[PDB]
Amino acid sequence: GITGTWYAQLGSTFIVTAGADGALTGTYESAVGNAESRYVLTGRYDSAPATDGSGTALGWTVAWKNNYRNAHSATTWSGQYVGGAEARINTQWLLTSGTTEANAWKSTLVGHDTFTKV
Amino acid sequence: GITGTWYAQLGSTFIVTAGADGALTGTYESAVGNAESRYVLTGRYDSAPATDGSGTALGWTVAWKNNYRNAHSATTWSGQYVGGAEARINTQWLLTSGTTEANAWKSTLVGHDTFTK
Amino acid sequence: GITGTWYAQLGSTFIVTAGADGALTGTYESAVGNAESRYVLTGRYDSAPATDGSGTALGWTVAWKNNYRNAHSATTWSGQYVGGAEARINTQWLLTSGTTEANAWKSTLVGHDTFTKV
Amino acid sequence: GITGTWYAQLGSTFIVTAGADGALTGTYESAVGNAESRYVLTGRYDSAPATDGSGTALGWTVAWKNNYRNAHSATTWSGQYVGGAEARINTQWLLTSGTTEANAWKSTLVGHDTFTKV
Ligand SMILES: O=C(O)CCCC[C@@H]1SC[C@@H]2NC(=O)N[C@@H]21
Ligand SMILES: O=C(O)CCCC[C@@H]1SC[C@@H]2NC(=O)N[C@@H]21
Ligand SMILES: O=C(O)CCCC[C@@H]1SC[C@@H]2NC(=O)N[C@@H]21
Ligand SMILES: O=C(O)CCCC[C@@H]1SC[C@@H]2NC(=O)N[C@@H]21
Repeated sequence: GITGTWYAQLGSTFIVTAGADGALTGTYESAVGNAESRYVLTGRYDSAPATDGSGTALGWTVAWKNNYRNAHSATTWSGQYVGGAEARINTQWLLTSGTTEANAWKSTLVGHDTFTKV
Repeated sequence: GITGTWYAQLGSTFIVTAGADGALTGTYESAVGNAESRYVLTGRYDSAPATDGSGTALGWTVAWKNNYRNAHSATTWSGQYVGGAEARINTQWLLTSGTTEANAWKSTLVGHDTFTK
Repeated sequence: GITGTWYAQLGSTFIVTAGADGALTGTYESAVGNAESRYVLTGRYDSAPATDGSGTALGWTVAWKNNYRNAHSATTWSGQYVGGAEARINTQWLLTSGTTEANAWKSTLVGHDTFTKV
Repeated sequence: GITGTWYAQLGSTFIVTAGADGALTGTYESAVGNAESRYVLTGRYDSAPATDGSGTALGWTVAWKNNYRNAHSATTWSGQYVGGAEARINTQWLLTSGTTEANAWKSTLVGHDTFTKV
């Protein structure tokens, strides 16, 4: 049920495909930040989830470079898929920008995105 | 200078190839936790980093499921590559385990790994 | 604006007094984890926020030790107060448990809590 | 012990006092960022740690307003005190800046500071 087009609360668009090999592949389009149009994404999910009610662990990465623009940053979303009526992906994320060593302390933003298909 | 074998301070070994597209492909062997043997990794990196002296931003993910076991969890490392004599990959990570939604508040461990050649 | 009772989506209850000086004092009661009854909180807030409509920065810490129970752990919430329609305090938090050195890699949980007056 | 003068890897000076009541009080002086001189800090720590070799959980907060300037931001450090050998304090921290609603996704930085007495 992961495979599909999802939207973040931010309004960003997350198009993903979950392979039977546990792969995640698609594109990301951010509603905010130093970004434009779509960015490639790759990640991994648990292809054989617990059957107890547990969500499905997954993660994916976006390097914020594409054909038009390079923010010299990468975001990784770590989280889980939750099934049901209104399936959601609840994540937390780390957005690291390349920095000088002096500035590494402020290299990384953290936050949380929730994704629905609506 | 990212492609090859990297070693975290925990003892873990990260084996990776960086493709010109911006792909990261490889395998991770954890020294800790619910883990055994090698695990597939996939991620992205900035193929065209800045020149002012900035590291190369990258991130990758491991779903802790392989031939030998399934821990029902995944880790994303987000951070940057810093070249030079003692190159490093300096990361922060998020490890999300699948939980009931009642337990989702404690789903996610945060930490940091420094990798070296 | 900050002084008073606030409620976590989780169910937890947070009572604070914001000192003119920038002090945060009060109690926290968790709806989850190794916790029982109320715990002391202390923290700091920006007592001179900007006037552009920007939220008010603040933070607080709870060590999960009280007269009843001790989890050997601590949580810090970092975030901002937003006033208006429905005032809110939006946060992210870090919960660190005491661990041996060999288990330090798994010492800390990360999440987010949004608080409201109702 | 936790009381004393601590130095982060960053060069920052952490001057803290751990009370009997489990309070953390003192001043923080960052070597980096939109800050100068000393800022009040306040926090909590576990006054009754385990005795299995487990570290000591604690955390504190700094609002980055003082008499010289106001960054409209606050950091919280969450971590644990590790005694014996080169005693040290290992933390992760969250730095939230007051922002509009639109800009809240980039309001929070995250990192890790290790403190030693050297
Ligand atoms: O500004 C950059 O460095 C690149 C744009 C990053 C946008 C971030 S990634 C986390 C969050 N979720 C989104 O959909 N957008 C923001
Ligand atoms: O326990 C699990 O759920 C799977 C193995 C977890 C290993 C973690 S990922 C973060 C940290 N860095 C490592 O090299 N290993 C641990
Ligand atoms: O289990 C412990 O060690 C104590 C944890 C207390 C509850 C946590 S703190 C972060 C989150 N927000 C809450 O209101 N409760 C949980
Ligand atoms: O820039 C600001 O908003 C205030 C300065 C913040 C300095 C940060 S707090 C985390 C890190 N550790 C330090 O000692 N300094 C930086």
